[PDB]
Parts: sequence; structure tokens; C-alpha cells
Amino acid sequence: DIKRMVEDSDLQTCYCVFDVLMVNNKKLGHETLRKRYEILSSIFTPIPGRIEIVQKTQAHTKNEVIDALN
DNA sequence: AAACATTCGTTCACGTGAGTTCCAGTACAAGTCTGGTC
Repeated sequence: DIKRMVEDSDLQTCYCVFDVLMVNNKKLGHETLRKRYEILSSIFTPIPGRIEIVQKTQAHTKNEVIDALN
């Protein structure tokens, strides 16, 4: 039940962010994914266990996709 | 001088390419039903 955390449970809630759509009266929804990913590193400094940024890896072949799936 | 062969413009039938209407296959999106736990 991440849907409803229990107080006695040892595990806690974590937020893995993979997009930003607005920062300081600047609308990022019409921008490219590259620029939003770049901006996402200038909003918060992640602290493991509570808030994090999902890692994206560059790839330009099908074999890379298959290796990641495996 | 008379008979037969050849040629010519005409005619019909049959075949092939391009335009138009109708329907089947495909794609995508939304709706509906179901499963599991906490």
C-alpha cells in the first residue's frame, strides 16, 4: 500500500520525477524533451530515498533496446 | 474487246487504358467488462 502508507511500516514514500512542465512563470510544455530534461537538474538536488530523477540513456540501435530489456 | 487479279476506302468486332462509384480491409480511439490488493 504505497496507495496508503502505514505508519508502522519501515518503508517510506519516494518520488521519481521524469518531467517538468512549469518553472517560475515559464511554461515548458511546448519545449522539447531535451530541454525539459536539462531543466529538471536545476530545480532540486536529489536526496536518495525521498526524491530522485529517473536516468535516461542515449541509444540509437535496436540491439541497445534488446539489451536493456534483457 | 472481254475476263480475272489487285488495290483502295469503308465497315465491323474485339482488345486495352483512364475516369468514376462502391465496398472491404486497416488503423486508431473510446467504451465496457474484469482482476488483484491494501
